[PDB]
Amino acid sequence: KRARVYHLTQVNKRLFSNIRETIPKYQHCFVFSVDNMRNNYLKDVRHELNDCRIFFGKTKLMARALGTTPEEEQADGLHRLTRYLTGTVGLLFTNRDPADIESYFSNLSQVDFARAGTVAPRTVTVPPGIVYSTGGEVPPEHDVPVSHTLEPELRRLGMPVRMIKGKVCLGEGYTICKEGEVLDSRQTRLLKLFSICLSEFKVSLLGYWSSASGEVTELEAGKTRPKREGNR
Repeated sequence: KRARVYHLTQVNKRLFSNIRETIPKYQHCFVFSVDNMRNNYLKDVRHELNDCRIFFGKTKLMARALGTTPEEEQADGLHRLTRYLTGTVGLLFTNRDPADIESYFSNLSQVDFARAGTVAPRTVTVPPGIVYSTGGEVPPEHDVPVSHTLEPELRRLGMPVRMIKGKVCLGEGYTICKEGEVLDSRQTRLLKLFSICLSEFKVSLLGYWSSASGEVTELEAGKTRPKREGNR
């Protein structure tokens, strides 16, 4: 019979240390917030910014790596940068000019199918009459009628569509979702069926610390964002 520590020791045979190793090597550390971060997108950002180091882990861990107080900070003034570390954020260490970083992320975007829980960025309404395969997302002349395969599926999901002259038809139109509404599983299913991508990957720079000054430069997105409250 063995003590738990024996068990733990045999099993015992990362982010915090990597961040601390990285701090001395870069002119700037940015905090960024992200919408619709996906593994592939992070890999692509890392590859394109191959001269930068990007961290995206537990926020509490990243904050402690940097140091949240003047006593614990790993570089002069760095504790003030930790004030941004709330919600879905990451760190970006770089020797690039801040305008270059701003330029890169202002143009960076990609779209995906929204998942349940996401807030709809816009209202989506399928127009009356013949139902097209993207439900009006694409102009009709560029689209094709929706497959009759989907007609009972569409009805199961709440759309009052009918069969008219061999084509799926509405009859006002049908609103799948309204702007600012939280999407549920039924709605995200309907959106995916029409190939409508309501989810957009987007990075916002909140602010950055600079080694040259030991000061934090606050950017617009960082101004109205809630700040970190110390845990201890």
